[PDB]
Amino acid sequence: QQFGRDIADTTDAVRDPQTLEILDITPCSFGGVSVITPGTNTSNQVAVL
Amino acid sequence: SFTRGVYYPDKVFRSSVLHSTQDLFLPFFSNVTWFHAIHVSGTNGTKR
Ligand SMILES: *[C@@H]1O[C@H](CO)[C@@H](O)[C@H](O)[C@H]1NC(C)=O
Repeated sequence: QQFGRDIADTTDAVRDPQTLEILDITPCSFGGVSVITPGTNTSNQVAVL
Repeated sequence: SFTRGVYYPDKVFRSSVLHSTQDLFLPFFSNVTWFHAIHVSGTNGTKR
């Protein structure tokens, strides 16, 4: 087997074509950016999540 | 042929999952030939 797959038919494991070893693949960290604001009418300091 | 002929259709590893593949397969409980090519029968036998 050249590589691997998961339930959703997406790559989850691959073999180095040169050397025979198994390494799993996961997406690098990503997510949403949420801004915590008390309101422009009240202040301008905010916290980002 | 009761239940044989199942082969890996791709070079992808899967585990703890059921995958449906549409590919040339031997039907389950199919009918396969039974060629012998050496029929040793008779009082002294033969090599048909
Ligand atoms: C391919 O080459 C590398 C270095 O040139 C070597 O370490 C590796 O074992 C080779 N792959 C083989 C022999 O399958």
